[PDB]
Amino acid sequence: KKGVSSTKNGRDSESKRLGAKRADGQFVTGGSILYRQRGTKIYPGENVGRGGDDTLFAKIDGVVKFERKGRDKKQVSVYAVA
Amino acid sequence: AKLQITLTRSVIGRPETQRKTVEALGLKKTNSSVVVEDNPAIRGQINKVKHLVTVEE
RNA sequence: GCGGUCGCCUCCUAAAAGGUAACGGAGGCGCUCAAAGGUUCCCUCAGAAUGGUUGGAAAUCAUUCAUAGAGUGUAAAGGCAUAAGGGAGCUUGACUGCGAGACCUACAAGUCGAGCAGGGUCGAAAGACGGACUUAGUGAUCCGGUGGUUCCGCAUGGAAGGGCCAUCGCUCAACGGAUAAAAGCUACCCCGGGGAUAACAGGCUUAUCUCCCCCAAGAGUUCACAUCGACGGGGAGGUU
RNA sequence: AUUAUUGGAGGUAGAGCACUGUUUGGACGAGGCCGAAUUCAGACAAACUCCGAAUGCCAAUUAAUUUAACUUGGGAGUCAGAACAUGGGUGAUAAGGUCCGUGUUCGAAAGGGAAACAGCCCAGACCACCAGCUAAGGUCCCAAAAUAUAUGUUAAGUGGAAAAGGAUGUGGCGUUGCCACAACUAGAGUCGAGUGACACUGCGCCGAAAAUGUACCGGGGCUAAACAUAUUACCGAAGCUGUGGAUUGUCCUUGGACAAUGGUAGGAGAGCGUUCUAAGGGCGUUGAAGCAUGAUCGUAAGGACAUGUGGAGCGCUUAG
RNA sequence: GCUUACAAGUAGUCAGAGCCCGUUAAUGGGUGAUGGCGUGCCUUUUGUAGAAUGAACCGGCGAGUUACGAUUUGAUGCAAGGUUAAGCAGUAAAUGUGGAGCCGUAGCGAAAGCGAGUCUGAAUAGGGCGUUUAGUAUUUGGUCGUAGACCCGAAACCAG
RNA sequence: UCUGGUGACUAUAGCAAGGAGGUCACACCUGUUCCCAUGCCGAACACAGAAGUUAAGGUCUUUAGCGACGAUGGUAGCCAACUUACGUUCCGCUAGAGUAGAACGUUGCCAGGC
Repeated sequence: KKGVSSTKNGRDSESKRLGAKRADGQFVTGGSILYRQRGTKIYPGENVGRGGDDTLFAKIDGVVKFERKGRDKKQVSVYAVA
Repeated sequence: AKLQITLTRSVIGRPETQRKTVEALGLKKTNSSVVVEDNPAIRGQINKVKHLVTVEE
């Protein structure tokens, strides 16, 4: 019944939909998106490139391949095979 | 090399996943049988939707 | 009702794809920078003690233990010794016209992109650059004002004026913005509705409330179990 | 769409102390009577990770089954949800509380069991029958089917409603040890036959007080008609089978089929009857329309035909 | 005519003696000693036997319509074409006559403009919308727009 | 086949001790006379030369004490499933981390004086 002492909270922001966008072993187009994330969780490998410090995209057609780089770091690649 | 499953239970009250598998085999209504060949992909289908049908021969 | 909030950014809840609520738990933004921007070189973190006017255990450069426990202009997470961290020269790409394809998504928006022409800075060069390590730092349309303004300018041509192209100013923070001109009281109140929603009684629940135990600390000079009853624990009742 | 073999993305349950923060102590340095930080063992974490499943998700251009799927247009309704079982937040590991996540049922679902009980268990009604086999739950009487068989457990009516505790309760699991222990006594000697702590138990006992009337086995009643197992037999639904018929959509390309037929808001299709008009052909004082009664005909809305009352109009076929 | 004074009842329905009947002639009709099963109807709801709303009973009356447009579907006529309006001589005959007009056969761009291509602009390059052409007149069904627009009902405002 | 040089592997590839050899080739070694240049001192950044040496590095061989990879047997957790009221328990699948016994002082790619 009594006007309460209110809440010093309540704020948040819209989610960005990060993660993988193309599956390993499937065929693509030149220029398609493969992953979206802050910082380089998965490095760009063969015939792929990093955009503006994110969006690892493909540069030529073919099939994608996820792989390990050194000991603890991964990478993505595309091969021309048809 | 030849099996014949038989629905001995109802498919009402279970999840949709099992409902699809039951129709995937060919079983329609209750107390129904279907003779098919024994394959590795058939044994795994009856293993998922178990305690509902009866395998023999 | 009073009070506090209303937009955008980061994390936890969120159950190893994405998405996911509450007046759930924590912090931030309404910028700043000619350099903290582009290019070519060059270098390297903490918590560690040495005994050095002086010492403020810490005012110094070393030296070695130094594994990122450091530093990033700004909160938080994800990243980085390619250093994305620390300096040095040169310069203005913080360029014009385009862009196959894809992510997100009710819609309006929003995000990334090989490469194609033109002109250039940097480097011997291969090459690299369409603003700051990444994600916040604004707000449609209408109207009004400015300049260049291969278009229509109406009986002909001039011609205020409209239109394409490029800028500028309010304030819409209740931040998808009712007309960018908006305070109260009804104990005389009136109509349309609702147990979708309060006051009385019923039902569920038992924090508090009233009992009953459990351990017994303490009170009786003896006798913790005559009696009182410290904290703590376990139940019952539905009469506050 | 599901399944079998394979590839990949990720950081939860659980673990762990290798970073961050927080702790308990034993030996550990840090004044002139008792300290910073550290060190060998360790402990805790929604905003701590050197680690890390099951399940789900995206691809597989891989076989076996199965029957959807996408694009454009016509027409919609919905924006108050609820309980049960799990995974969390919030509150008081309070609520038939409240907000999200994954399923099923109700909503829009009849039938059988839970004594009566939208959400719990079993199962999805096209219609006829005085046919048969089963599911959950059951078999002394009310009330369909065993007063069945074999083995144990239980003396409370436990079954047929709560806890910390308490104890010379106990059937099973191991001890421990006197060859004394029940009548000895220190606050020493015999005679004759079982004694106990402890440990895991399974079933009991006490803890247990409420207002109209026995008063939660549903009632009578039960020492098995209770509990834990085993095997059987039989009963039990509108589930399945047998026999005849109706509609579909298929199919084959004339009737055997193949399947299918709960339903609210809604979408689609085929029909019945009422008043008037047109054309053709009809009925009527030898009695029209209306009204009353009847044991008749069609899958439904409905349609004929006799008989009584009534005294002047009214049907049928095709179309509007 | 048949039935009823030991009985607990949404009044029915399934089975079933006895006592009377005799039809649209058929595995007929009326009455009901006993037995099993069973909490009306409409509205509004997560949920109603509800102690939530409405109706005493019976009869008569009482709620998606028409005019002009837009879009889509079926039907028919002609087909790169299709078709008329107001009129005028006529059974208020709705068949003749009437070619102002309307849609389609070619789009793209703010426009001037060019045209199977056009704008883009420094770009014929890459892209956007086009090109491969079936439509049209009347009528039938579905929905929508402007009118009161499915029907009934307010507190109140203004004029004389 | 030894060393020097390029390109694969999850530190099995290590830091912690040492052992022993040579300068064919990596090294310690001379200064600013020059190319470049430390806002700071040619130790890094450069030059001509090497009379002098093998410590160290460098390479093998030793230490499983120093740390990762860590095959089984279990077990927590979990997906179905039948029960009961769950902080459970039974029944089927997949079964971890940590703990051991271990492997453990890299397999090579392709060239140069041989």
